Amino acid sequence: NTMFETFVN
Amino acid sequence: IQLESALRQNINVVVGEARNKQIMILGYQKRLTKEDIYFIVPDYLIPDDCLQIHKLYDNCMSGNFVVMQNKPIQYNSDIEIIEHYTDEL
Amino acid sequence: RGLNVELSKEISKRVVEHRNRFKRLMFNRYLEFLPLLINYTNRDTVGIDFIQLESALRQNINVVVGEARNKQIMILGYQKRLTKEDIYFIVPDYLIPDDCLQIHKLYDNCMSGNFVVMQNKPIQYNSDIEIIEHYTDELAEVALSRFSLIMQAKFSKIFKSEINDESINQLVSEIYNGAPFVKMSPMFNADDDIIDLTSNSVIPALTEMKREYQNKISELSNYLGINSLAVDKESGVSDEEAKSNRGFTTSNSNIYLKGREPITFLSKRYGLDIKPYYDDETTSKISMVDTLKDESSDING
Amino acid sequence: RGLNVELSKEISKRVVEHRNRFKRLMFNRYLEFLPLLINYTNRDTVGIDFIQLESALRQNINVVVGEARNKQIMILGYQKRLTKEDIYFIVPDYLIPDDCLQIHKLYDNCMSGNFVVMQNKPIQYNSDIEIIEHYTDELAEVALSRFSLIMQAKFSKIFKSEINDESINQLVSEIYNGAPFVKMSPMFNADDDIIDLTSNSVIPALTEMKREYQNKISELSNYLGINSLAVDKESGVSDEEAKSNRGFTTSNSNIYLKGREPITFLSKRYGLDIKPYYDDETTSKISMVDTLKDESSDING
Amino acid sequence: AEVALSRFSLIMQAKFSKIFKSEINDESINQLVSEIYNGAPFVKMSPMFNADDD
Amino acid sequence: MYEGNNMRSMMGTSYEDSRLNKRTELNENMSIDTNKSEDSYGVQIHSLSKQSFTG
Amino acid sequence: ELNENMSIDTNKSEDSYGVQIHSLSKQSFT
Amino acid sequence: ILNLQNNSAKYNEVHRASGGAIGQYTTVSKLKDIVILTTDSLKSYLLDTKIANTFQIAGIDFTDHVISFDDLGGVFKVTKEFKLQNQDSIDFLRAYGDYQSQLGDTIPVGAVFTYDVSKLKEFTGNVEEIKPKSDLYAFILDINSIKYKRYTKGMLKPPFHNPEFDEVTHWIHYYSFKAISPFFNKILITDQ
Amino acid sequence: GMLKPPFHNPEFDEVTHWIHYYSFKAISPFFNKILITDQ
Amino acid sequence: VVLEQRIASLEQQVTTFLSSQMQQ
Amino acid sequence: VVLEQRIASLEQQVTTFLSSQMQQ
Amino acid sequence: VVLEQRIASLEQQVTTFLSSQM
Amino acid sequence: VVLEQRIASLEQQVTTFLSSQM
Amino acid sequence: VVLEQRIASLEQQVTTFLSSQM
Amino acid sequence: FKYFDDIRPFLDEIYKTRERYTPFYDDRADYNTNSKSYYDYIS
Amino acid sequence: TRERYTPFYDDRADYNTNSKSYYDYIS
Amino acid sequence: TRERYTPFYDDRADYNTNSKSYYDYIS
Repeated sequence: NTMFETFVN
Repeated sequence: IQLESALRQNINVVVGEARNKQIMILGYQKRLTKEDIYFIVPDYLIPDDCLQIHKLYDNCMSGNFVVMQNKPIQYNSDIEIIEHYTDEL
Repeated sequence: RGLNVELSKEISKRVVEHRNRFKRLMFNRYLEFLPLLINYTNRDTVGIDFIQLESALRQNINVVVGEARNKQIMILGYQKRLTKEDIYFIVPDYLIPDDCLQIHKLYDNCMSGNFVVMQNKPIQYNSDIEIIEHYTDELAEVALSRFSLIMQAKFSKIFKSEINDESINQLVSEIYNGAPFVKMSPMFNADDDIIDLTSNSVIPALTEMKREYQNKISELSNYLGINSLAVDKESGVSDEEAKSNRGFTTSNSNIYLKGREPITFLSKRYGLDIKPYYDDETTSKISMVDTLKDESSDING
Repeated sequence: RGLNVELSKEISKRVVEHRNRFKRLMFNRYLEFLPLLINYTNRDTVGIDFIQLESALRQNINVVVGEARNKQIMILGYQKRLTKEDIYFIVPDYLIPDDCLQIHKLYDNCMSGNFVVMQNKPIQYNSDIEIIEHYTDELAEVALSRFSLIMQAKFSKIFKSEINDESINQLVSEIYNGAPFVKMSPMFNADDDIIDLTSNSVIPALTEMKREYQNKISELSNYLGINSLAVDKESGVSDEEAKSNRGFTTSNSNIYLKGREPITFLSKRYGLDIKPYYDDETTSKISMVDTLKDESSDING
Repeated sequence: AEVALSRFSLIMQAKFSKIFKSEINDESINQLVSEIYNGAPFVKMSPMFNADDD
Repeated sequence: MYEGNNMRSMMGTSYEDSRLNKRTELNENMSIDTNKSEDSYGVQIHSLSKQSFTG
Repeated sequence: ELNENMSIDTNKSEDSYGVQIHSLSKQSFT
Repeated sequence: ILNLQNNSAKYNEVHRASGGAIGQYTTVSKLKDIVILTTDSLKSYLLDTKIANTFQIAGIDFTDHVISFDDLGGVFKVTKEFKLQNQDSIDFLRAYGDYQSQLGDTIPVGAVFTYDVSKLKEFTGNVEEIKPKSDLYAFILDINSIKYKRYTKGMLKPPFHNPEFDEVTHWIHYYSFKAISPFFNKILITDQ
Repeated sequence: GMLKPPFHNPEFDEVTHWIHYYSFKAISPFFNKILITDQ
Repeated sequence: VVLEQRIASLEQQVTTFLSSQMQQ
Repeated sequence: VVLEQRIASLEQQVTTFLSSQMQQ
Repeated sequence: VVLEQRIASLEQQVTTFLSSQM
Repeated sequence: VVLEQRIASLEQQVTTFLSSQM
Repeated sequence: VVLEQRIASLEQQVTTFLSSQM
Repeated sequence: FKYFDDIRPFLDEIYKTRERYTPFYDDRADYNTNSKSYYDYIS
Repeated sequence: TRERYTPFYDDRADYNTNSKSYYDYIS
Repeated sequence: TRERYTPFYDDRADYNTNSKSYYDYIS
């Protein structure tokens, strides 16, 4: 499962 | 135009000298950078010699490869703020 | 796969996401900007990356600028008991003075060997990362109320009739196709039978809420010194129009400047001019109207 | 672990936390600033850290500036019976005069050896750390009322129907998806059946409350001398617009200046000019409009 | 002094609440929690006059 | 040996030194300046300067 | 405040060796 | 004093502090800040025996960090908050300058006395005394642990003239805050 | 490269730093050494 | 004038090569 | 003129070294 | 300024004298 | 600027000396 | 500009040399 | 493995709460109604 | 995001908590 | 912050204070 971080899409 | 497009995807470009004429290159407490360790986008125009960052070694003396940030201190990307208002809009 | 969506009061979670994301965004943006306001006659002759200085000053660590090889590299510096030696932590590598350092404040005016400490604020009482948390939640819920107000400000024209195919042919061929002169039966069939749901209890409410958002931005702004002040002096809109009480916003701007006063103490030593000015400039039209020297034509175009 | 939260009248504790934190913050900010207003032709030739002087003056201790080795280091100084000797407490270390000191006030104009005492206020009746406590609670509860007013200024559009799946499909597919022309049954199903809770008894109340916060800031401000006064002279907005009664705010500004008058007594002795001026300047645009000398272009840019 | 009294007394009682009015135990509390201070538009209610200036 | 363009963005330019900075130090000196008990046969107890460590 | 120095100009007995006499200085008064 | 100037998590009072209940925290000392605190009898002993009779004091004399006192106590501390009853105790207090005490006053336990007062019938049992019982007592520090904040800005109040009795009157205020910080190396030595 | 470049998390508005270094230590068995205790 | 610049450029070239093998 | 500055710099250097071992 | 500098030198010389007979 | 340049050269020379006896 | 042009020529000459011994 | 541990340091564990600082205005608890407290307490 | 209750299931547990509220049942 | 009543418990103590208010019962 997803807790995430990322950006700058 | 190719510089500013590169700056808004937040990649730190580095402009220096190539044959004394300032071709762009890509550049990804203070620990100083000197050498051409970074990724280099042009083909044969590479300095093949002593590069440096020209910021604090002196004012106006060292061999040129200066990195330009999009924003001095980075906290949030503004591609999120443009998503933040455009739905409300 | 796993999917079973809630309802379409998903919006009532989207609304609170807009508020929460607005507080997070405005808070860290406002401190993303705040360590660059002063910049102080930018690199006349002095080897300081002032951006790296001002970022260090707003985490309140007392930096110390001195000499390294006569060219003013930054160093970190953490009743009057005088400091002399290089006892403090030193961030550069080999450029250390390895000799007699001093603080150049009160030993004389302009004589002692340079290592001057620069405070963020002369007398420190509360950190302004708390004041920026103090208004941004209040700002967050007024941004909530604006977003919630314009999200329900949408309008339908309700037709009202017994259902199956009486009034549908009406609106199709005679309202959205724009037609005037639609003929109907005498059975009260528009005697306020079609009705409008309007939200004219919402749009007078809308503009006043934006003014509350606006002057709350201005009431955070003049606290931390960032001000529209000098242009408000030359525009004659000085008081009670810009509801800001000018004597308080020229007050809070000045405390940060005289916190960075020891750069003048340094400037008197090595014979140069560094004044901590307060940046309010934005270019290509201001630089044009202040010069109108024909070399500035070949610069811009 | 231990957890059992109260209710969602947690806000009624968050509201009183905003008031309490606002009083604490505004009080200690206002005295965080107040010991720097004057700064008096800043370091012409005189070795005084004036920031450390003004901080000492606002705790009312009578500092004494004299000579140390002819260069005016600060010292502490706690019908007319004259003071001469160095009987008082001395804060520097070895720079003491060890010789004939005097007070340079009335023995002559400009002759005696220098150790002049500077009062904060010429005649002392009440400390202004009490007046800053006097208004900040009144200011605190008007900030309470503003925060409480904009926290309940949020608006919903109440749908009203017998519950299970009649009107939900209505609002989903025809209000928030923006759709005009929604068709309904004749069963009074919007004959003011949907209703709006508005708070238009709150937003006319909002602006007047901000003006009360604003002029209460100004009524604290002109008490302690910090004023928008000189720019109000050149802007022609002199009276009853800035509701401040100019003759009272130029009155309370002047008492602090003539409290620091003995720096002129010192200035007449050693042949130099120190006037206690009253700082109201904030730069990079004021310094530009007062000079427009081309060397000031190479300074800023 | 007494006009300063009257100003202080005037701004001390100039504070404002939005009174909810319902028969008490857990009918309208869930309403204001999940749909007023969390900012939510479009709150649905029973036909029992439950905001007809209630 | 092989060139290509040996500077790419990161970890192609990190097999070299990559900004040696703030090396671990004995600026405060144990076993000499401290861990010291060669303190001279003095006269009196003159003073011990107390400093509030702001930095 | 301290003006005259205790523990440095006073609280001393680390200062006397000489095989002598007459520390007896009856000083004058106020 | 050799133990204090090593990299060690010992010797401080960090475990009394707020977050340092669980945790581990190291300090050192630099010996340009350490002071010891004994009686003057102990100082007279090691000045008379130790540094005198030891044949080698080439750098061994630590006597330049020695605070001495005739005794470490003449100060008396209140327990059992009470009301003071007798005229003899009160005009005994008048001998020491306490103008404001009368037969209507209480004594809190936040007060000290700093003179020998425990013979009074209203003080026996209530008020005790500050002294190490064993008198072989060395309390060693650094100066950065103790902190001492006096305030003498309004040091001398303006006089009150009173011409009708022709009697001038002066006051002296000063504020003081004497505390220590538990974040530094401290060693106590007794026979307790 | 003993401090690596930082990481900002804008989802929590947060700044995280790491410190890496490669240490190595050993005893060479080819030099004289003795030991005095009560084993 | 021109030399003043080349002399400055070569001193930085010596200094950024001495630090590549320095004890510093 | 230049000497006036170096003479001032060296006197502070003497004064901040005399106080390191002074009786003051 | 020159006079002040001279005075400072005199004071330092006096201080130096006050510590050693040489 | 010239003086600063000279100082830098002196420092570099000293550094060079501090690494080799030659 | 002339200096830059000269530098470019030098670089091209070096490149030419680096491909053939003649 | 029979250990009558003691009776008192178990009856305080049912009346003990750490009370960490969960911030308001986040998406950890969006509406911050008093329900997630109930879940985290009974579980 | 987009909070969905992707299970929607059936239960077999029983309840009459002889108590005024949730709170007093926790007690 | 965030004032929570993390215990919520049951009691066994009894009360009929024959008194007008809390105050008069304190008396």
